[PDB]
Amino acid sequence: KQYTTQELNAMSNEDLARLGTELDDVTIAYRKERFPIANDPAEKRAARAVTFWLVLGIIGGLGFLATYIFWPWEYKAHGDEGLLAYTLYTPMLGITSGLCILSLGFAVVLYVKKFIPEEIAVQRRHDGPSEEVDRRTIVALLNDSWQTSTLGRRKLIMGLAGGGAVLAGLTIIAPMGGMIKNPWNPKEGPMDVQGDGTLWTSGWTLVENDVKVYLGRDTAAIAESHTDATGEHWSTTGVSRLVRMRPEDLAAASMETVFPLPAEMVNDGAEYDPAKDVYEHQMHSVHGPRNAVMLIRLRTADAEKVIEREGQESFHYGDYYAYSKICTHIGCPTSLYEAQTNRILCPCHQSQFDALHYGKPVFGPAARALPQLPITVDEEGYLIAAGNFIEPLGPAFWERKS
Amino acid sequence: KQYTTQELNAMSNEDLARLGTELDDVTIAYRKERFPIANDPAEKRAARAVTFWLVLGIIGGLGFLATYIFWPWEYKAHGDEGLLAYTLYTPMLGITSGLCILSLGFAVVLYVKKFIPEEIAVQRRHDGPSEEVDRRTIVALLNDSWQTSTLGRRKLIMGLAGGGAVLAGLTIIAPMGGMIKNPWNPKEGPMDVQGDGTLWTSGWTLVENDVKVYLGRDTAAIAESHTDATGEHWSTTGVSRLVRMRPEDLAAASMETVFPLPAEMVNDGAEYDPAKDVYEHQMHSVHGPRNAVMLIRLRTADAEKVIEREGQESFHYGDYYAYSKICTHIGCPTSLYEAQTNRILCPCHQSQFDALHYGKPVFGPAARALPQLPITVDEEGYLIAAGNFIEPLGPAFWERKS
Amino acid sequence: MSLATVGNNLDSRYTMASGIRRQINKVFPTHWSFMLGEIALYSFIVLLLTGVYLTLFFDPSITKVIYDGGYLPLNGVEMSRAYATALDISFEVRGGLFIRQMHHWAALLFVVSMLVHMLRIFFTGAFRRPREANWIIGVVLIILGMAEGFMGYSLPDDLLSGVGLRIMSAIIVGLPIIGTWMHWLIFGGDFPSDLMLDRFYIAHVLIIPAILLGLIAAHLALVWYQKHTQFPGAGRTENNVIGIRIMPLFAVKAVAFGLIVFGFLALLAGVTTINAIWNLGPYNPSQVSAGSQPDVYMLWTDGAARVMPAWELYLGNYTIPAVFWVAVMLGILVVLLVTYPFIERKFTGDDAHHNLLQRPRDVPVRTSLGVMALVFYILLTVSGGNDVYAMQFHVSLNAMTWIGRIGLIVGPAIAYFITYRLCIGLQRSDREVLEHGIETGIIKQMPNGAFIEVHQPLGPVDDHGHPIPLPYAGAAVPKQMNQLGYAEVETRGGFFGPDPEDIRAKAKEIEHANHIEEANTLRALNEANIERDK
Amino acid sequence: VGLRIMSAIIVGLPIIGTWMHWLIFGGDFPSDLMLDRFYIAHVLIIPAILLGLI
Ligand code: HEM
Ligand code: HEM
Ligand code: FES
Ligand code: FES
Repeated sequence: KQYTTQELNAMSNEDLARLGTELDDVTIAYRKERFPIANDPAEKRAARAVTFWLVLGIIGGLGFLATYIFWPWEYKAHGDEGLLAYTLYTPMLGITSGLCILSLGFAVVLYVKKFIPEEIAVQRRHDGPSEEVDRRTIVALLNDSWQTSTLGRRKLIMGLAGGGAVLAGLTIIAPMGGMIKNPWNPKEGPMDVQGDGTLWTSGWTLVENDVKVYLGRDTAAIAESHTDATGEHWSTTGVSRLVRMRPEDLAAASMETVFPLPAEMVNDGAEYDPAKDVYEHQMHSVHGPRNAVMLIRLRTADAEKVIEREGQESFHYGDYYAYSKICTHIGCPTSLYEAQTNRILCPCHQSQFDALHYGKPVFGPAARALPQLPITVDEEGYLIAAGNFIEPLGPAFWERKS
Repeated sequence: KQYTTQELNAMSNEDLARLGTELDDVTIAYRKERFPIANDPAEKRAARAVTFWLVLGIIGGLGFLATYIFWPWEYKAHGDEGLLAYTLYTPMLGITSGLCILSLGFAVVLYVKKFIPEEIAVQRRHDGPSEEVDRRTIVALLNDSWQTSTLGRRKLIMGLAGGGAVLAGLTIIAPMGGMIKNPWNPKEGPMDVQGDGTLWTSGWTLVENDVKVYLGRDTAAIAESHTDATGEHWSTTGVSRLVRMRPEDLAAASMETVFPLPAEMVNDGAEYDPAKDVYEHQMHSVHGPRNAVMLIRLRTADAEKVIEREGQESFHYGDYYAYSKICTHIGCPTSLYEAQTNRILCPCHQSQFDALHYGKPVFGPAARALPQLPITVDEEGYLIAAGNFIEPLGPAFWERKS
Repeated sequence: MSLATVGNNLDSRYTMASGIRRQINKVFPTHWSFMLGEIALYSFIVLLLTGVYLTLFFDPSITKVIYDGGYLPLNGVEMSRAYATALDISFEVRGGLFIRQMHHWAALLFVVSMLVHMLRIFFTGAFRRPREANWIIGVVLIILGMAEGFMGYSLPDDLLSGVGLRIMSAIIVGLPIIGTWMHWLIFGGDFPSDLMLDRFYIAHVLIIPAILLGLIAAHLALVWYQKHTQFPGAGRTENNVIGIRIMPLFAVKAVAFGLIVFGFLALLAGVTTINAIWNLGPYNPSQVSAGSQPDVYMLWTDGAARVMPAWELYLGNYTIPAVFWVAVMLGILVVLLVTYPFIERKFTGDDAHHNLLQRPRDVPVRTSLGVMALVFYILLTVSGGNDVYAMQFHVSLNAMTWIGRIGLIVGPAIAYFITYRLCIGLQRSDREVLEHGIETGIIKQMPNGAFIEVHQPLGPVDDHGHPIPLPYAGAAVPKQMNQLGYAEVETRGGFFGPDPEDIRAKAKEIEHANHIEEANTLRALNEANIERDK
Repeated sequence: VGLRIMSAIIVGLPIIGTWMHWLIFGGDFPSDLMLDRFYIAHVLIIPAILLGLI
């Protein structure tokens, strides 16, 4: 212990390494050179094995840079020449990138395996309960600080200061109350084609003796491009995504998703104005969370054996029934109408609703029947919602009655 | 050293505190209680002083919670009753919030000042050059690891592995080349009212023997609300922000900012269709980075002493001159037209351009004259751009000639 | 060289000579298990960096635009700004697709690496005292890593992500007092909400990465402080570590395995497509696909919702939906995992300071419970994926749901039974070797005609000519003769020819001398342990 | 206006100004990717570096 500089100047380097290891309680109990023999061919073999992967990594990385820079990379349609290069751009560059990094790693692994010595280092642990001095004086210091400070004698100061502490926490926490909102406010608007925010409403609520609301089918229309000397720009002024429908457009055993389409935002048929931009509102009605309804036309043979729900007697209009597309379990669109078994199916968790037994569940997690929409033809022969849903559609929440 | 448990069981708590401090080379050279006397009134005074700020902090924090929760907080216009509460909401809550936290801090400061003992702790340093053993064996270990590993004898492996390392770095860095873009590409469009992206172009480039482009004034029109049973929504179908102008609308010594207005996107005057939505393109032309130009009508007395720039002889149209509004220093809008001194001024760094000396700079960082736009009246009596800028407008860049 | 000057200048100021010496000399064991965790760490590194590259292009906004980018098959389609910018990453940025796929594959590798690392910790018993804190930290990490990854793939606002977002919102609203309030708090309103994607974006890029980074830093720091556990073996005790020092021979291997994982990710990121959003279309709440499951690490919590038998309560003006019970079940499942070492304590009846690991065969109850939980989790996973499973392997979809339901009871029991008996059989084989020696497989006939198999003893032999049994020690017992060296090559050289004979003989002599020297040092170390234990 | 000043200073550098500007902003100013690059630089990158250095 306490080595002078003279002895360290008299000590050999391997002995100094032993001293350094021993100072940290680690003993190198075994250490042997990999290639002791001088002219050993095995060293040549190891060098070749390492350099092979090294040159593979070099060419892999150069190939990456070449592929990244020069390989064609822009999009090509199905019918385009040069589709092959585009569909190999990312695969080729990633192939060679991974080859570069993987081969560099392999080279380093082989170098440590074949060249660096084997080792068995043994190190003692210093863990478990602390030595009795340190752990007895550390409680002495803490108690001494706590008692030379006189907090433990003063109850009023401690109580008031704890009050101030909880008050500081609470005021640091009340701006976090900016996020808190009442779920049952109508979000300050008369009513929209998406309702008034609250879970009690939808677009079809506009039919509560206010507005004429058609059943609008989705035409999936994109915006249309227009280009001239001023430049290419996209227009939705002459198109409409939602469109009205007559009762002779479905065949028997057929389905169509319809959305609420107020009379004001209709630009089809005889009323079609080529310069009326209704696309934004119609798309704003499509994207309502809870207003897509499956309109189902049944066969006559299957419409005989329908069971009506108490209170929903007159909602159908002949063969036509109209259920809500939003599943009553967790709210995925149901959308899988089996045309023969007459079971509306939800793909998310495999709920099955009997379309003939007023949409009552028959399989899966769902416990509650799909709500039904009353429908009727208008004066002109399109289909309209003859009323509002009588039951809150969508998933159940805590305060929903039944 | 190496204290047994028996002695520690025989050692007093203050002595244990001394031992703990001494084990870390810290000596408490002075420590005296604040109130030694038993019935001392000063302790009562200190307790009162602390508790005063504590109760102030309690009421401050309770007042914060009350103000945050109950104080009216929603916006009130100038003419509204209850504007006072809204304009004191944030100030009141912040006042009392700060009072709470500040008084809690003051209470803690006073408690440490008047009650906790005074202290003079002295601690020795252990820094500067390391002890000769540790610092000589740490170089022994490193050299031993470096030489028992044989890298320093193998040049080819080291060179190839350094190549692989730089290759790995470079391929990890080439996807960072997704951001790199050529500044001089035309961004794949014929041409817009904002140009083709490159710094050589603007909206007025459309006048390069392609398009008729009026000088459009900004009417600052907002969108207009429309509400009915379907709900309130905003419309720009019947309005236009950019508007054409006849030469009798400015008076002498007057200014107006005009933008490029292609003939296609004009919905004013006799051509006004109430159901043509041109607002988006016009606003898309207003927001072009480099296409706002100051149209200046001078006095006749001041139009006598104009100096024309070589090549810009016929750009004016009578009293009317039209310079680019973008400063030639760093590109702030100049916009400060002094009507008598006839100096266009830039507020950002105080450049002054002589409107009579072809917009040449006269003060400030600017070194280059404002480019000028040629203008002329059309067949109908509005003002139109009679050509394109002959000089790249905006701030200078490295490859800009002059 | 000037390197000495740099080192001098450093240490004359910071005096690090004592400390860095102690750091480089720390010893780490070399088992193959003991770098599974490193895989997760490397994946996390890649997750960070590739994520930072994706943020220079992604725009987390739910407001719409008419698409006009490079992907022609969606020109004119009105889509969210999130979806449009994800498409621009995929098509308009050189190599952005490569990066996006690497980020996703890194997420999957990260989660599965955490899972397998945790399985190692559970089976080997490394969670025991004093290291249970690392368990409590680690379980939190493997929860948050999933929570992040879920909202990570929710951001693009494509059709397959928004259905999972819909599911999350609809589960939150169903909670039996605060569900509506908690939903309005989290989303800022009804779903979909304007502030939704920006709250999730900042939660994904800043909050949960910051927490994961802090917890991982604390985790690795704790593992370094109290040194790594080890398996029982020659010369190993509860009070020492046997392995290699952290440099040169361990740090280089850590770098090399980092390189291997990194390059593996860069390969599989360019060669396999993942989450091809461009053919899913933008989200709108009226549309859904048959196969619309969440990410793989979320399939368990999907499968729970698939197997719950629709039990729903109605109480006058209130209702508890049927999805509250899966919340309770999954919470119980998470609680059990979080609090495991203490329910291990209360029934195992010990609180000792273990530093040596248990082989999983020697602890049949815990390993049987682990395989039981594995089959439970796997049944939850495949029930989550049963829509695809029934479509591909042609088993009826109802039959798959009922397989999930009845299997989550029955299959765990079968797993426990089989696992327990197999573990007992394994340790019986170990004892059989230790009391009779290795069965070479050499069969010889005696003059009496008796067929005997020569057994090769490990310990000494009694004067009757048969081994004396050794006490089992928890270290692996060799079971064949090729694991004692008896099949090693006698020839030396490369392919196509030998080394010269002098080199051959001298090299083999040195090899055998080292083989006896290491045996001698381990034997002496073990005898020193015996003496030092008394 | 401060953003305008920064962009106009970057573009003026005597070899790489235009290239550095197109790299940083993703194009001409104002650019679609501008505010998101600055947002992530403000909320994640520079706070992370400041926290590490502190
Ligand atoms: C991203 C998450 C994680 C990272 C980066 C990580 C990293 C590591 C590393 C590198 C080690 C040492 C080497 C090794 O054991 O292979 C380790 C050990 C350990 N890990 Fe993890 N781990 C993670 C998650 C977990 C989880 C999920 C658990 C358990 C629930 C856990 C518990 C432990 C424990 C207790 C140890 C020490 C065991 C011993 O010393 O033998 N960690 N961890
Ligand atoms: C610095 C931390 C991170 C940042 C900045 C980041 C950034 C991003 C961004 C911007 C996206 C959406 C853009 C896109 O689709 O390309 C994304 C997606 C994703 N993130 Fe992260 N991320 C981080 C960490 C993580 C972590 C730790 C995980 C896993 C636990 C993860 C898993 C995912 C996944 C799975 C996706 C979806 C990828 C896709 O759909 O293409 N991310 N990330
Ligand atoms: S969302 Fe329909 S069964 Fe769950
Ligand atoms: S921007 Fe005009 S003087 Fe600088």
